[PDB]
Amino acid sequence: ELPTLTPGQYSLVFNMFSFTVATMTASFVFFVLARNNVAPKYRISMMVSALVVFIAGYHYFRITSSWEAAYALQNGMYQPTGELFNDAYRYVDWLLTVPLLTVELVLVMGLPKNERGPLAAKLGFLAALMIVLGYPGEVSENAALFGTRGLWGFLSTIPFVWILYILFTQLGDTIQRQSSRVSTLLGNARLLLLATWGFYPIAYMIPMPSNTPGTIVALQVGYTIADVLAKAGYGVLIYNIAKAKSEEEGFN
Ligand SMILES: CC1=C(/C=C/C(C)=C/C=C/C(C)=C/C=C/C=C(C)/C=C/C=C(C)/C=C/C=C(C)/C=C/[C@H](O)C(C)(C)O[C@@H]2O[C@@H](COC(=O)CCCCCCCCCCCC(C)C)[C@@H](O)[C@H](O)[C@H]2O)C(C)(C)CCC1=O
Ligand SMILES: *C/C=C(C)/C=C/C=C(C)/C=C/C1=C(C)CCCC1(C)C
Repeated sequence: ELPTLTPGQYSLVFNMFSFTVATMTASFVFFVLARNNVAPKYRISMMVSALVVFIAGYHYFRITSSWEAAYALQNGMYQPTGELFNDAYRYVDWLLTVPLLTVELVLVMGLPKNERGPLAAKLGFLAALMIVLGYPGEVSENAALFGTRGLWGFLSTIPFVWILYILFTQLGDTIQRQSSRVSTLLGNARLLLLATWGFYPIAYMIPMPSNTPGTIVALQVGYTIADVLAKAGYGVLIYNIAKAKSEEEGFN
């Protein structure tokens, strides 16, 4: 039973969702169109990045719709309509997009081709498992650290740190081995991943006021900003990495 909202709280969220649907659609066309601005060996990362924002565009379209159908303007206030606001769309969006986000980065990393598929496979499945393990905790009724939410948050953190560990301490021989420009861009993408991905378990723990206007607005706005940055913003960095590499490899 979502709380009644002021026009300002309702509109801030609604426009934020609408902006994200527009931004993901633009990113999809940009990444699709960008396919041909990079060498052939990197067009796969661009198709993966286009898939990521297409899937997020679609889910945010569902999210925007659900938000609107869940409220009605009555006397200068947005009152719950009885229709449920579905939070699952974002969770399903994470399950499908997080593995691809890791594969994208692996493909522009500059690893020898005998190391590329194994790393994409390991990181992609660790990311999927991280989301799977978070599931029981997110649908949990009790937000206790010493309870269901803390248990699954802990289990899910395992594959998460495992991924972070690999990106920050198991690849050095590769990033450092790149030109300054590329090494820099790659370092920035890894850092953007840490910062944006880091937001999610932090928001997960905050509960550890359930449904007051201020808490739903803050959470929806925070998750939406993080999703935009972790997928569209991050995709732009992946694109500039593929581009710079393509130019170095004297490609036209
Ligand atoms: C869930 C749960 C649990 C688990 C909890 C867990 C796992 C919690 C985990 C928390 C985590 C992982 C938190 C992580 C936090 C990470 C943070 C705060 C990272 C901050 C990073 C910062 C401030 C980075 C600054 C980087 C800078 C100034 C870089 C400068 C570059 O060298 C420059 C030269 C400027 O790069 C240029 O800009 C580039 C542009 O890209 C960039 O500038 C890259 C952007 C990267 C910056 C990211 C900052 C985002 C803000 C942080 C938000 C905080 C949120 C986490 C709340 C290129 O355009 C140019 O080509 C390049 O030359 C338990 C407790 C275990 C159990 C219970 C339970 O349930
Ligand atoms: C576009 C969506 C992205 C980048 C989503 C990333 C989500 C995570 C890194 C989620 C992590 C979680 C944990 C590390 C533990 C607690 C439960 C989760 C699923 C919120």
